[PDB]
Amino acid sequence: HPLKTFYLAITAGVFISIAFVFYITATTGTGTMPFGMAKLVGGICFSLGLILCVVCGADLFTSTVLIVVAKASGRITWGQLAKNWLNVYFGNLVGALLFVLLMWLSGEYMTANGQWGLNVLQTADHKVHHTFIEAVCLGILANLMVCLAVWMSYSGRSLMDKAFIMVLPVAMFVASGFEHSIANMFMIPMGIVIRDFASPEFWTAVGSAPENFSHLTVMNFITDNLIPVTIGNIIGGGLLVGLTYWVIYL
Amino acid sequence: HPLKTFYLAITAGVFISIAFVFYITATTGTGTMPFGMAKLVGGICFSLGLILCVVCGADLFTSTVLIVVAKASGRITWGQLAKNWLNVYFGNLVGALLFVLLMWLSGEYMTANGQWGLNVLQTADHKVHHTFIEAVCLGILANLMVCLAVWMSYSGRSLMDKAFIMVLPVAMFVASGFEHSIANMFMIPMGIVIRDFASPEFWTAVGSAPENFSHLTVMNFITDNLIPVTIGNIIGGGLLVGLTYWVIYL
Amino acid sequence: KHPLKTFYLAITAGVFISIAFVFYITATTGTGTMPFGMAKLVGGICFSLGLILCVVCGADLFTSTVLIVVAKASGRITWGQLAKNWLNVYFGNLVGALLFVLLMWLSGEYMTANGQWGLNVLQTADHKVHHTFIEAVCLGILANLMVCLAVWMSYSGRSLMDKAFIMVLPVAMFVASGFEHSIANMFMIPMGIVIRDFASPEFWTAVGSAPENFSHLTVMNFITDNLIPVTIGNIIGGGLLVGLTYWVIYLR
Amino acid sequence: HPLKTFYLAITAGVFISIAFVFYITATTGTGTMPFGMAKLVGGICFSLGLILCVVCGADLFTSTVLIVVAKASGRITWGQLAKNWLNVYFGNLVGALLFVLLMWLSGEYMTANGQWGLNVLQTADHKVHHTFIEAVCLGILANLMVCLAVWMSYSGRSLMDKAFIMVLPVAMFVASGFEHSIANMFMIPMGIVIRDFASPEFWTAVGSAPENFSHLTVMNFITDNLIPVTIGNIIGGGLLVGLTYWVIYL
Amino acid sequence: HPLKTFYLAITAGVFISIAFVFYITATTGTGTMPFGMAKLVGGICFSLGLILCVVCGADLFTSTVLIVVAKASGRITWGQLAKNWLNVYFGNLVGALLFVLLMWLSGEYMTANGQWGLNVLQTADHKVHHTFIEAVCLGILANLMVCLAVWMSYSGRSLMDKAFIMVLPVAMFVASGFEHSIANMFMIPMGIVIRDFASPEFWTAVGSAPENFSHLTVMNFITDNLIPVTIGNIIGGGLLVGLTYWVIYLR
Repeated sequence: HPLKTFYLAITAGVFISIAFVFYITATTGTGTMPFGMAKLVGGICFSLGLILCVVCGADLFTSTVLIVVAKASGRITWGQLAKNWLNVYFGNLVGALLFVLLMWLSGEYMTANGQWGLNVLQTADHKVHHTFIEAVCLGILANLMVCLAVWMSYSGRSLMDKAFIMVLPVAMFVASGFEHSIANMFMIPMGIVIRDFASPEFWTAVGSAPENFSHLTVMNFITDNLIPVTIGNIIGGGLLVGLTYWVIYL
Repeated sequence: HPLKTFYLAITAGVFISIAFVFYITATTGTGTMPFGMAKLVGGICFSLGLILCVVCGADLFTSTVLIVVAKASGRITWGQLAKNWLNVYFGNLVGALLFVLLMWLSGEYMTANGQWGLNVLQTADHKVHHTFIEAVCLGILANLMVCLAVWMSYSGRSLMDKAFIMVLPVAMFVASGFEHSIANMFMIPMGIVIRDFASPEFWTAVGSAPENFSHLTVMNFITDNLIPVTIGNIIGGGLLVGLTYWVIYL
Repeated sequence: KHPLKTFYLAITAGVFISIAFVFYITATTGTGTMPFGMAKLVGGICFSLGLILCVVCGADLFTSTVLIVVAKASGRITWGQLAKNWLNVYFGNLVGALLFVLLMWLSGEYMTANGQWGLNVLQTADHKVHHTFIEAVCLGILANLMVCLAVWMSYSGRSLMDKAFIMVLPVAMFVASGFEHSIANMFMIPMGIVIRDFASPEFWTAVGSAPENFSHLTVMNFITDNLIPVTIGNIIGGGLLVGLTYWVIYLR
Repeated sequence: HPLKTFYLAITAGVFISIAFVFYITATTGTGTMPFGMAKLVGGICFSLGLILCVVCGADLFTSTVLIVVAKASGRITWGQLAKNWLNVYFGNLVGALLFVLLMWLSGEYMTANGQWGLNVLQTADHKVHHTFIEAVCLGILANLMVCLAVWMSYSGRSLMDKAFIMVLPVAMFVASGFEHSIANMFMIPMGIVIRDFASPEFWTAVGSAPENFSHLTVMNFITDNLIPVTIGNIIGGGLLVGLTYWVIYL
Repeated sequence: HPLKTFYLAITAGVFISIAFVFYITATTGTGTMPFGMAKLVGGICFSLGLILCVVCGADLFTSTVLIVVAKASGRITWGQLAKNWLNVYFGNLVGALLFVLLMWLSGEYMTANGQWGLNVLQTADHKVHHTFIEAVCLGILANLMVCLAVWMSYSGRSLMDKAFIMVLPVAMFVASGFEHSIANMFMIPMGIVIRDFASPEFWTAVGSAPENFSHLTVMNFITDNLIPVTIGNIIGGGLLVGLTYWVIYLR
């Protein structure tokens, strides 16, 4: 049902924001840690987002592309196969924005004397510094792992089976910083809010200023991550789709 | 039976205190370690409490809200969902206060040359220094992960699935330090008891003193934490139930 | 029940709990650049191997099963006709821990990691006798709570996976939180004592310490300042769970 | 169909490239860290590529030797069993090169502040630094572990069983750094792309120069790594056939 | 089938050598790490060998000893039993030796700038330094835990159970430094080969001289370690044999 899908898409937006919150939380205070392993533990923590999404059934942009193809044995028609994408997309964003608001209200950016807020500003910052092609390609790369993770999940029967199997694929595109439109729908707007609203005690604790993140604003988010990344994402999904259809009608 | 529910509430209060002690113990001496990792491991250890609770049938204030609604097929009025709430709540409390007690008689505060008891004091102090809205939102975010853990658990094959699916949603809320009213029923009174009743050799070890924790009276506990945290908790359950109503409604 | 069989299952539990503690000492050997909680966690997780040994091989650990033992026969089994057993199992567990002390000594393992291993034993044993009677009982209560809960939660077990990987958290937690368990002690403290009373001069010198740093590691100390109050707290760790269980139950 | 199988081999080629990217990411920034621990953890990350392959039904050169023996129940032919190697091998290669391109365009070679690209250079190089004999022996060793890993995997039930039983055997050959021709197909050429097309800003940022990594070329890769490593790989498969053959045979 | 046994025995030989190699790899350059943490982890790694053995049906000397005793069902008379251990033993051994040669030809003692090969060296040099009493006691402790591991393995439903169960009991016999005759059959000889054939570049890079490892000789491996560890190993097998026997033999 259209409205049902919108609400479950809102839910995914929240699920993915929880994923990123856990990741930021885990990687916060790890300047001394080897970059690989800080990012690794962050990715492993990020997978709560997909274990959640799946185990709970929640529509997340393109995530279940291949499940949907397999629930037709690749003999169903396409309008029927990819209708709601835009409604899901919008539901995802709504969910992520809402969660950002809550997260802001919780005053958590000051966790660890601001280091939490800083991990957000640096993460969200880095993400808005992508050349259109690099961002598309990181978007391709990211949704590759997401779709494959979800896909592999379907063979899993127990709770243990579905979770302990997606952890690796999620941790990999995360700990590699591949770009995912929906995760960034929380992360980048979050770097915005914090940059554009953090008190002086923050900036002072963390030693820094909005100057350092002159790039975190809505306009940049949209044109320098969200757009190229989302595309790359549809390419990642449409790709698995493609290989799917040949392996099947062969 | 009303009184049986009360004993199971008391049991949850106890299981949750077990969880918070394990957490304190994991994180003791982690000023040297990176904030994330220390808190991640803490939260993970803390999940033993929510595992005990579920896999043992203890009643933890509001944890099961989604299940009760699911079973009741969606047809249940709020007064009907809420009758036991106050009974569970207070049974939880007696359980947690009782645990504070045994925990104290065991003389655990001196563990690690005062560093343990000190872990308690710092952890609890930090909680009463919360702005009312921050505390509500932390309470909301706590109960989101709690209900979702219980819910993901509700449909597990193995005992393994039932328990270990919950580990991550728990660890994430405890690593981010969201506020669970009932786990605070142990952490904060445990602090205050140490504050009000610790031996001076203790203060000589930790190099510190009671004035440093002026905000650890019971009144500060209740007004500066327990009240807004319980509120936010309930809101967190209300939002999942409401979400439920959309997808049990459509 | 059957005399010799229960006795050997008991001994075996003593060896299983001793193995638990050894693995703990080994995991937590040399812990400097390491926070207290983290080393104790990793060691305690290492520790649960022992209780997994007991539950999966059916060895008889003093009180570990309390909830099952009363809730099977339905209390349909009388006081003394229930006590004779525990005393037996207990003495068994001890024989086991003790034999394992002998072996772990003959093995010359206290010299492992250049004395550090055996020193780890020394310190870990030193700690356990500096408990006030009350504290030590309360810790006996706390330790057996976790153990019976771990075992208890073990019965819900589906797979081997379920029956084992569930007990790990309640064991690691009781153990890394420093709770007191009488049968584990039956190995740990005597091992501290042999090492402290027999460690070569090369040892004392390599570890950089001395007998007087552990003035308290003596048999009568162990028995009176630990084994008694911890054992008692342990029994209350059982009486507690049984009380709450039977009535939670009888509120039908 | 030769083309469905070529698609599956391409799939394994991509799968194994993803494995190696996860390994580079997991081990980027580890001088403070002990050799064995960082290699072990990169090894563990690596095995995502082989769980992907096996759980998704791809086609990795020789990986399923003992499978196509015992599964055919011994009723299978040498010649009309090994003729496809050529096709699978080429398909693996195209998977490899294609991912090199994607990872190049993604601008990942700069992620982690240049140390991603540096890690690739150091590893990719390292592999062309073996005697013919070292290369072959590392080939037997690598592929011995891969085949045993699948052989154990092809004996499991749940998703867990099928996938986890493979970790130890894979992380093992990867931490020990034994040489698998198919992994080398991504690693070495990706190092070459990075080295040649690597912007001057990159060389400047890491503090190196193409000169540092002279050994990284097509000819050396092919002749001092690829050739001997493939030979040894084949020997490790052959020896597993010989052996497992007599085993499940008598 | 006797020769089949020989092959599964050789295969355990190789299985258990892959065990020790994984171990040397996880533990190279862990000089700075807390002793117990590094060993605990190397021991988590080592269980590859034992899991490989169980899962793939390889026969590791005395490791499945409770089965070689309770299958003939105590009907397992003495001569009737000794007619096999000899075979598995020689098989394990051949397999370990072969893996030694492959590891040497791989050029591997130089990984991490000789630190890996030095790891082998020092671990070799350490096993050869025990009293007879200690070596037997530790051989007892090792095969004891391997038997408990394989034994709890038989109660396992899923593959996941067959393997993850053996992980703690093997990690423990290993992190604790207990002696398993078949695993020493690879490690001490690997140290010897390395010490006897290692390059000038190697000694020079790791900071050392062959002269630091003069205790690593074949005669020493045998009389100082293999004989007593082996005895301990048989006591860790025939011991659970004795015990278990009468346990299920009374009530």
